[PDB]
Amino acid sequence: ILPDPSKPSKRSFIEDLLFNKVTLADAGFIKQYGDCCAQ
Amino acid sequence: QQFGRDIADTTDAVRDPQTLEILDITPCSFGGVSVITPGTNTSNQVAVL
Ligand SMILES: *[C@@H]1O[C@H](CO)[C@@H](O)[C@H](O)[C@H]1NC(C)=O
Ligand SMILES: *[C@@H]1O[C@H](CO)[C@@H](O)[C@H](O)[C@H]1NC(C)=O
Repeated sequence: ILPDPSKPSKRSFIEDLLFNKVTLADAGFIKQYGDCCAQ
Repeated sequence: QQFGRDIADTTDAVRDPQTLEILDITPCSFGGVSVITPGTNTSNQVAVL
């Protein structure tokens, strides 16, 4: 759970797993505008 | 097919009636005007974002 300097982001293994697990299936609106940008 | 759509029910693609090419539609860039000021009691210069 501690961050490591071997990765560009100041996260850990458990933190990156959380970000890569919660996503959207392109069935909404945030991915079209929020995450990149095309309005 | 002639022109495209998406889940948003907006036109983002079309066929050119002149030549057989596929063109995408992206709306004109826009946004809100935000004015940053330190307060009229201090200065007059402002920053626009
Ligand atoms: C913003 O404009 C620059 C022009 O120098 C371009 O290189 C860049 O790709 C543009 N950013 C976009 C389209 O997100
Ligand atoms: C703010 O405005 C008042 C007048 O309403 C003035 O007396 C004061 O000097 C100004 N500046 C401050 C409170 O730093």
